Amino acid sequence: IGDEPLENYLDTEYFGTIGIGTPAQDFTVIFDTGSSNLWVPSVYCSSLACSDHNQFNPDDSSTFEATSQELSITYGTGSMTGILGYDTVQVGGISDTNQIFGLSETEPGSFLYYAPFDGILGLAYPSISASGATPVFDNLWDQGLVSQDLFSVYLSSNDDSGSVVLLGGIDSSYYTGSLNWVPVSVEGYWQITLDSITMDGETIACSGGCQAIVDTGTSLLTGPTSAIANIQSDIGASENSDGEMVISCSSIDSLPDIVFTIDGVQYPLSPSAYILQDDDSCTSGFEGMDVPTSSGELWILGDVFIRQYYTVFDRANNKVGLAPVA
Repeated sequence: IGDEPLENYLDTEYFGTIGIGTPAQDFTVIFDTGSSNLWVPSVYCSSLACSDHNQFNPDDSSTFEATSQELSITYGTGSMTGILGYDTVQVGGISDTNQIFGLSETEPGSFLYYAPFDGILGLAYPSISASGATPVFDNLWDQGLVSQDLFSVYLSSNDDSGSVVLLGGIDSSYYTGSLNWVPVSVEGYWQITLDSITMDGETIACSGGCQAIVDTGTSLLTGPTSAIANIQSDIGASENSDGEMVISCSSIDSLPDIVFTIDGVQYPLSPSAYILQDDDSCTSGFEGMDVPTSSGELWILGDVFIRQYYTVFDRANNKVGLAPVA
């Protein structure tokens, strides 16, 4: 098993330290179930983000092997380009020998300047990996570095230390009751069929089944702008001058749970999960966004669902298991 602890930063990002090379150079990265590529800032990046973050130096760690394969990758927050390479990556206790990863060359857009992490570690299927680069987990299994072809995620609420990604094992005590093994839909993202979304006695959003991705690399619960406008006035949100989706925190004291039924089992999301009380006010945790070019209208069950549910992503059995935490 590998134990990779994660820093919870303002309940909006969750990242961990991995070390690349021998001797280990040190990097912060998100562990993202919505991408499959690992990259680095390298020393050949002159972008603003790159003056701001730890940069890998190929020259100084003795096990790297260079490649002439390039890596361009577009995401929702912006884009980056780099070159691939092989080095040992120390992750959660395991020395993943000869892992291919990206050394970035450019990283535009100020998102990545302000972002507290250096790079990205993707945990979804190799299908979505640009350049066909072998994703970390896949490379741990191909080497037998793990006993079980599954990894489990724990994500803390309230800014407490303790979120972890158990590489190759499940920690039974992190959840109450039993796991419920839901099947995947398309093998690329951790995509599953959502049967409905109900407020109180009546369905408000998936009246015919919707498709959802289970995604640690996003803070909010997102669905399409249509269904979402519909949830926003239901919970009582309004537009603020700035653009914020404002709600009164009193609503936590008076609003009922929303229920997402995934493959038979009803999973509730309480108001203290989907309405955030921040240093500013209370805003909704539902965000409008429309799905990217190569896929059909995705719902993203982000950090606001994961925090409340122990999730296991079983590669061996192509299933996701879910259980109420604690």
